[PDB]
Amino acid sequence: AELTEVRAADLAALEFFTGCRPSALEPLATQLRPLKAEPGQVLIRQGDPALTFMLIESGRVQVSHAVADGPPIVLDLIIGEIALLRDAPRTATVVAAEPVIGWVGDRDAFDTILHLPGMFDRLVRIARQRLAAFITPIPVQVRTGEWFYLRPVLPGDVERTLYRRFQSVRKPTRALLEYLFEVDYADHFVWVMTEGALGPVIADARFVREGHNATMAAVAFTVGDDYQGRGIGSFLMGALIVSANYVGVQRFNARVLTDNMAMRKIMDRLGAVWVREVVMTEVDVPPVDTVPFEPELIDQIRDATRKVIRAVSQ
Ligand SMILES: [Ca+2]
Ligand SMILES: [Ca+2]
Repeated sequence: AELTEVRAADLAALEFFTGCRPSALEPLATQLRPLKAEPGQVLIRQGDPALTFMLIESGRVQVSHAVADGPPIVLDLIIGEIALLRDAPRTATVVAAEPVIGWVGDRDAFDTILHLPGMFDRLVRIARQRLAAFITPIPVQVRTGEWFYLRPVLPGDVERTLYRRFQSVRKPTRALLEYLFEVDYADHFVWVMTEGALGPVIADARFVREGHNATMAAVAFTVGDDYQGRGIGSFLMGALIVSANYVGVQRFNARVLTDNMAMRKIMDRLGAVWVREVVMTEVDVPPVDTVPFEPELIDQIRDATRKVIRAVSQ
């Protein structure tokens, strides 16, 4: 009875929960368990089913990946939630590098957090800060001569937004799925182009698989009103082609309003025979041999592609 209330108060003292009233945390406190881990203790084990996530109050952890052809790949607030939510087995071991204090919850407790005021966006900022370490923006020069920066979308980028793959989560809520959507790279890959390495997004492009691992994918493109006709579209399409090739996608398709000529031109470059409703097309995914980028720039795009996909456990 009372110990749930000490728990709520303890939760409310996390900066993660700043601004929450303790009384609001009591049902969550019911569903969480305290974690006290010793240095060296395994928190999450590669090859386990994912049964919980952890919310860390203090102490560093270290992630490693064990393989069959050499030593474990090491690296270094929320842990284990993505495989929890996908119901995918753990692809990595997480060990305590210090004493680790925090709390353990199951998928329902994670859903409880997602539905608390302000907490969806905080959780997403946390996924975002974590993915940022796996992303190094690539300066790229478009046909105009201007320099811009290319990078995968990050969780939280507005350009992320825009029921067919997620039919593999049991008894989901919208929040669970929207959260998974923010950390999806394999079935939904989005390249983004920004002004400066840490500046605003000025265009994006995406393929969305038809369903989980489908060979066909729907593509879309967008270019800020100040950046029309600079070759930004055809460039992103280049990266988009490098990424599709890498993950298995062999065909693209596109549905467009007829007056949206700029999109249409992007597709026309690919052998688009448009068929009315307002218009649509379907085309093959040209070989990586074929993208008008130096072999060096190809490698970096594939490298960025692999990096984020692995960081998100696909
Ligand atoms: Ca970044
Ligand atoms: Ca499930």
